[PDB]
Amino acid sequence: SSPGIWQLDCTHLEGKVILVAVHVASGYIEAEVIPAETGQETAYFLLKLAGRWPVKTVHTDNGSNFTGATVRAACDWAGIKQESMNKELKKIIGQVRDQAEHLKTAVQMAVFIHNHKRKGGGYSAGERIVDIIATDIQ
Amino acid sequence: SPGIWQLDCTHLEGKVILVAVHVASGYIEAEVIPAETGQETAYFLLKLAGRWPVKTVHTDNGSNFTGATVRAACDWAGIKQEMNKELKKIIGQVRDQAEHLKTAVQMAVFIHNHKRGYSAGERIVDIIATDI
Amino acid sequence: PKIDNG
Amino acid sequence: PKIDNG
Ligand SMILES: [Cl-]
Ligand SMILES: [Cl-]
Repeated sequence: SSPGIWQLDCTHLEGKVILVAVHVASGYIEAEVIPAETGQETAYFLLKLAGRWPVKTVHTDNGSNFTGATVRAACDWAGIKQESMNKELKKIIGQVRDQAEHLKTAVQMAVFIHNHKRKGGGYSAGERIVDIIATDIQ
Repeated sequence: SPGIWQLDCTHLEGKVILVAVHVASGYIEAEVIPAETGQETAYFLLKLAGRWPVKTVHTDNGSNFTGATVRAACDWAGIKQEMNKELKKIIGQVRDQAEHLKTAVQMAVFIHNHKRGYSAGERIVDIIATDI
Repeated sequence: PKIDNG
Repeated sequence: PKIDNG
């Protein structure tokens, strides 16, 4: 079921690693700066995601941080199947970067802006994700 | 009221956990943070505000709220300033499964939000989708 | 000076 | 031996 499908990618800025989870059906994003592109940090990020939204499947790039035990254990535990927006996000980060000392803050401002922007009766990604999930429950 | 959250701190193993509760549903977001400072508090609120439509946050109005940083983040995000025992129980039930407290906290949030005739996670999206 | 700080 | 590590 497509309300439950997410795509996870990494992106890199200032020598730091940003994980970006996109809810495929809405375009809603969750992203954060993480210390290193490791299985442990990747598993943590997914555990957090899975507690907030009803995550069924997460499509990943299948690289090094996914070959070990830790992401597999977290996805097993949480019941997750492992079966342009990077550029968009970076564009927004660049507009706000001088407003924050730390990149991590700029990233969360950029998530805010991405999720809440109304491009029109046209909804934001934040509104789209809730409407899609609410529809699937009732 | 769909936009109202409550933010409280709780302490375990010498670490600080911030807990945001969506008052109308009981849905929670929580994380271990390095220190109960304005800067870490503001970061947490900025993250929350990007994920949900946050209009009002009720806080304990303590030391981490007197400075410039939380005020600057809430201004920016358009937030007006105006469960711990449950979470800690769940944390204790899963703690031996994780080396690090932070992981146990996120397993506990998962359990809290998904336990079920709706779960808190279902209740929050229904409330917000009704308001839109 | 910036959002997350002075 | 745990979820996030050993
Ligand atoms: Cl990745
Ligand atoms: Cl607090």
